[PDB]
Amino acid sequence: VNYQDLEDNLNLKGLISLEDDRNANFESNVLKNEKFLDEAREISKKSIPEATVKQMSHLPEFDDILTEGAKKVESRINKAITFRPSVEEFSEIQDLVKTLPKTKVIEDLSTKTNEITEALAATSKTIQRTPELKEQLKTAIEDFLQNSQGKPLTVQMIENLNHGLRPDEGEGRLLYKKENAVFSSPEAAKIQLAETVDFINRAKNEGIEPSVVGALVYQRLIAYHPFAEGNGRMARVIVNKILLDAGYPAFTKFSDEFEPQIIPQTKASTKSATSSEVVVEFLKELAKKGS
Ligand SMILES: [Zn+2]
Ligand SMILES: [Zn+2]
Repeated sequence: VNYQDLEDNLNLKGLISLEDDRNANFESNVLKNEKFLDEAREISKKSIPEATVKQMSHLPEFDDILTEGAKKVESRINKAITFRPSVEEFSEIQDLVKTLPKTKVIEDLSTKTNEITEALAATSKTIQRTPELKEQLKTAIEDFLQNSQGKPLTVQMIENLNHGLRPDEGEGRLLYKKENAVFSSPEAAKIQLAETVDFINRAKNEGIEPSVVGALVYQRLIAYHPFAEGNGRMARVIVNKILLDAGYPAFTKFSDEFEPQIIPQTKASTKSATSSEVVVEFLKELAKKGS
């Protein structure tokens, strides 16, 4: 698909270039990453005996038999999140961004903190019903906004945010998941969380339309699902920092019945939404914020 001759002010072409490069290096960075492969082998061996392991240790194919499922899963996820719109989608996105609500006020941290907190509470009845939970989530959000302002996002910031967004769990809880819709493996998720941080930062440096970046970050953070818990909470806060830094109102969630579509589903049928379709829907949902 050639985009050169399409008119573009979102720097959607830069975005597409970013994705092209990441996608082109996906095999090397993920599928052929030895930490990914060894974890995959270790995880696979858990199910198997208990007898059959040492047995098949001598089988030439074994090191691969152990990793074929995990590889397929990551390739599937990558296919779903990689941004490559049709000409019709490219243009639809162009028009849709023009219609987005955007404030002119230079909102302060307290204002941003409250907007993100309220947006989070809207996506959860438990938060709405538990004042003490809402308040401690608000604090984690404030800390995150405070520490990340005018600074490059880091994985460490996201780790601290995830931890802060889980006050409803005892301490000593797992930060990253150790095991597992179909989400990335633990290591694949860690690798690609770091890549997503890179994406967020580079997109800002290249002035790629924040609303589209937010949509893409939303989808892939949910697909990767790196943490033991609080992935939804964390993704929504990160996406909303991206949006609010650009002057957009906070995003809450997709409709009750499009949310399932944005990542690969184990279930055969189940409408699967493509990356472009997710961006289009995200932008539409966002444009309804004013109403
Ligand atoms: Zn802790
Ligand atoms: Zn605002």
